[PDB]
Amino acid sequence: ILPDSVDWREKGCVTEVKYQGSCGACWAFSAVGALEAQLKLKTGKLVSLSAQNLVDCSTEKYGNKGCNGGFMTTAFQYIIDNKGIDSDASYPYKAMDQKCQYDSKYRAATCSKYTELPYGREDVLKEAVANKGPVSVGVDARHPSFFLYRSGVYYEPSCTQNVNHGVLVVGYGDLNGKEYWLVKNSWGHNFGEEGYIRMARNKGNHCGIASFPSYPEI
Ligand SMILES: *[C@H](N)C1(NC(=O)[C@H](CC2(C)CCCC2)N/C(C)=N/S(=O)(=O)c2ccccc2)CCS(=O)(=O)CC1
Repeated sequence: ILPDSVDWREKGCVTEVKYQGSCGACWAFSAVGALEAQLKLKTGKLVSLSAQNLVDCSTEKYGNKGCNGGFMTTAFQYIIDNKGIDSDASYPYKAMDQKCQYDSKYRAATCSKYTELPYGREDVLKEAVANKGPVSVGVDARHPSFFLYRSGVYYEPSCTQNVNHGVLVVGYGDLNGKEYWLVKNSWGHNFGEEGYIRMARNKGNHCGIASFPSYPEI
């Protein structure tokens, strides 16, 4: 049995909403967001981790292209391989590609492994969000309705399972029956519901939200 609703923000495991700007670092923000929750669960400290660190260092060897896109899974592997990731405070976000400047003296977190959930299974995603923590996912955000979203449960008839935008599921619930996934975006606090968007849940893997989910562990 799983809870009917979950919101990790209530558990102090979600940091402030970030603004990626003109740099396509959605994947980096999604990855750090997922790890930030695990760091809190392990150490009791809520610390924003360096998305810039991923943009600058989890590059070609990880199939990533910095401000031109990347993967949350390979970002997690970089953190594992690198034996650490710096704090956002020590390695701030500049919304541009930079030479890798990682330094272990600024290490704020580590990662031991990551898990990729089975394709399109919203029930498995629900269990992971309830029992493991926030989960990194990809969604189809190639529709004007996504950019124009303001509030309520988002549903786009033209959505597909071809995802292109990396975000973070930090909970789930229902708005007057309409089930949804609580998503933390990285487009600033002025987007949607102050940085978040509630997306249709149990509506046939709407916008591919359950297509490629993954979460790290410490
Ligand atoms: C993010 N700001 C940006 N998208 C990505 O970086 C994108 C995120 C995904 C779709 C990767 C897997 C989950 C989230 N990364 C990549 C590499 N996408 S892809 O088109 O090569 C892809 C691979 C596998 C499955 C689906 C798609 C927004 C869109 S962008 O401006 O084109 C690049 C940055």
